[PDB]
Amino acid sequence: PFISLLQGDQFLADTPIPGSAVIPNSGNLFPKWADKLSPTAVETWLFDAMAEDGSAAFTVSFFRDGSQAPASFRAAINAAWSDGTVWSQHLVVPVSVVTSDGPDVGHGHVAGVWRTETRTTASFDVAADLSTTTVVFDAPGRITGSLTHRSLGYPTLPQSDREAEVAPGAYWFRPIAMANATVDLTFHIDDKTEKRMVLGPEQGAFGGMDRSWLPMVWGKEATDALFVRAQAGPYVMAVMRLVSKPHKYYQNTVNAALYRDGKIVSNALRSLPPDRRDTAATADAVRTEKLYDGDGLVAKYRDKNVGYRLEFRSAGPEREKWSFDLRHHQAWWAKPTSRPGPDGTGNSGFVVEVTGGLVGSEESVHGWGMTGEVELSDGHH
Repeated sequence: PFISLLQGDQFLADTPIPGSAVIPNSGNLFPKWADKLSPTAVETWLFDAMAEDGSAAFTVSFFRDGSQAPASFRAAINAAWSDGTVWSQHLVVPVSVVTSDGPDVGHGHVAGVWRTETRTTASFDVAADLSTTTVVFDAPGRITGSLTHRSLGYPTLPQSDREAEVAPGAYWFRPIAMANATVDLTFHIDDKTEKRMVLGPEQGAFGGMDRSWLPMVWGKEATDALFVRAQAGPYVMAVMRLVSKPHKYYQNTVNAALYRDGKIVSNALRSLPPDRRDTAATADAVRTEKLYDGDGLVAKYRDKNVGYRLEFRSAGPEREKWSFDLRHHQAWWAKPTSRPGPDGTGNSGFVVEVTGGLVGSEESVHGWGMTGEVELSDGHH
């Protein structure tokens, strides 16, 4: 059984060593820095869930971040309730181990455990099938309980290095694009008060599993990082969009997908200038545009946006375009990503209300989703 075990005080490499290669048609769930972690790399395993009506939302990211050494191993957790409660905490642990069962390192049952050797355990499990996941928390006085996914089998796996990229040589994609989700969690509201979050298997709760690794930290490559997961009528959409630093001229990159009743209708690996709204389509693409007009909570940091517009394009024969407005409905989290002031930037999570549909039609669907809206400084020239 393949094992990547990082612990103690010597897990970090001395130089930024390379990570192992993209495996085509695989979840790529085994760590790319298996034995020694590069000091500028970060690996991410993301699992999330939300109510189909936006009444609850949950996300956890399991991190191995070399640049945060010694505190490199983190389970970052955010939760939101319809009544206004929000809950955000990092579980920082000294041990992160990931195993993969089977002869094929790109196609085996995977288990991750972020843990102590107070007491903290946070773990995930993914079927070799990618058919199911289980996430379990055991952190007394903070969070306990589980999340599970049952995959709906949407097409999603990258067939090449290019399809796995979210930017050149940086990777973010979705080994499970869409899943029936359950949660059964208990949170300690430290304001000993407990709060429950329960989403059962027949309530239409949904979520996905996202996988990322970057040889270089985002703080030095991006000025903008947008995450989206949303569902509206037949449509399911998921986005990770990057806008680079000025030294690369605000390169616009994305790894995104739009589905209609489970069929992928835009394999969007091209991110368009936000002020275009034309009909050109030499490839599937998505346009992400900050919205400032109309309904929605106003974000607090660099950009005072009330939401985002997502316009998907298909290069298929019918040349369809879909447009959705994702408007800030509930402020989930909000954290500075720089010192305050005129150049100040932030990291904001929202539950969003979703409207829109097929352009040129009478379609007007309605739904719910989440966004993670990250801003980073423009840097020194």
